[PDB]
Amino acid sequence: TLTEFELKWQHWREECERHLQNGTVHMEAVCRVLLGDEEVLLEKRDTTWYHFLVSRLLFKHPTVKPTELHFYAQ
Amino acid sequence: QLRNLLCVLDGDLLVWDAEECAFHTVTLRGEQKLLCTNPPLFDVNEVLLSPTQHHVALVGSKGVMVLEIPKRWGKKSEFEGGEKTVNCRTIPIAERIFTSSTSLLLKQAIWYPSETQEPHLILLTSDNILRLYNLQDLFTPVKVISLSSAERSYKASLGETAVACDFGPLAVLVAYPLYILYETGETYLMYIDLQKSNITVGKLLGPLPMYPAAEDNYGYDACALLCLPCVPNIIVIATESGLLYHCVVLEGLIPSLYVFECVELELACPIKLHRDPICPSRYHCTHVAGVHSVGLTKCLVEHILCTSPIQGFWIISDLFLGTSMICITCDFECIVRPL
Repeated sequence: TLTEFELKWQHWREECERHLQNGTVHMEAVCRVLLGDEEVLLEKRDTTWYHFLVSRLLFKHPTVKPTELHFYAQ
Repeated sequence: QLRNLLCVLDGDLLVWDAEECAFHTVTLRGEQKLLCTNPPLFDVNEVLLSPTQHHVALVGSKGVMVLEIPKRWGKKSEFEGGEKTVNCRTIPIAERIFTSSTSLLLKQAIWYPSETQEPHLILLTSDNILRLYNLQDLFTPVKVISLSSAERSYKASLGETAVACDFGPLAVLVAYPLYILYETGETYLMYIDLQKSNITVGKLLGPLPMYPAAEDNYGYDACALLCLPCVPNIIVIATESGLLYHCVVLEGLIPSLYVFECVELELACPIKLHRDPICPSRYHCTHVAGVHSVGLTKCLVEHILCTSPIQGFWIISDLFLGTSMICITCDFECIVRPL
């Protein structure tokens, strides 16, 4: 149930990346996000520090480890 | 991902089709479709033919199902007398455990090596529990063995998971030695005897003394174990990095593992190990990048196939067909090579 989700997620991210490559500003940025791109997640950090954290995790690290959450938050 | 979705039965190639939930059969010496009456609710990663050749286990990370192989009859010895589509009885194993526990993964399934007994199936799960099932009672395991030190498993809670297990030849304590590999490279031994109705399982005893002691713990990357059927027992431990440790099992009394050789596969990656039924000094390694053949003479490593992950691998040893390896890639390219 977990590994299966992971592989589907990987496939979707591959598809999004391919679409981005083919296209190469707003949907550009949105699919920048759907992959978890650190810059575009930074340039519109305008809500809070924890909001930033949550967005970052959701996109960059869909699987979250409770033990390393402290480092991520710092 | 690397998978093993094919097997060979009596000179028929069976190829699992996940979309149709069926085996396609080809008589190598004639196309039939063996349809599952109850389709698997999980992605099949491996197909295991029973020692009795009457059952096929469909194995996935979230479940196991056994298909009952239909009877052969008629002039050509075809399934159900040569019907194009044969409805096969399928029986889910341990379904309640995988449905109740969203985090529980099957690490490996293996058949108990006895041909004369009812085929017993052993399930290794990510909680460090070995569960032994009989095909008569598939809801309740006949035996449950926790792989914690006898002083979730405490070890599984520490992150030490058992990854692979394999049977050695019948040994006088007569029982089958089961070797069990942890992700840490730690190997344990247990004796299993199945006498008709009573399952005698020995204590877990895995204090194998590495010869030579590891300077840095055999990486947290140990992925497969293979026992070669020889005396003394030779254990092959494979890592995700491509290192293969050839360990000779000697008496110490807990037995010790003497590393005779360490062999790196030039892979440029989880490895599956396959015994050669004809050459006991040879085995095959299937991985995402190809097939290696390893011959114990340094060991002779041949990169047979450089890929497109392997979706199925088997060694045919038939009088009429000869000895040949069959490889199927993820793109369904069928590569046959004489061995």
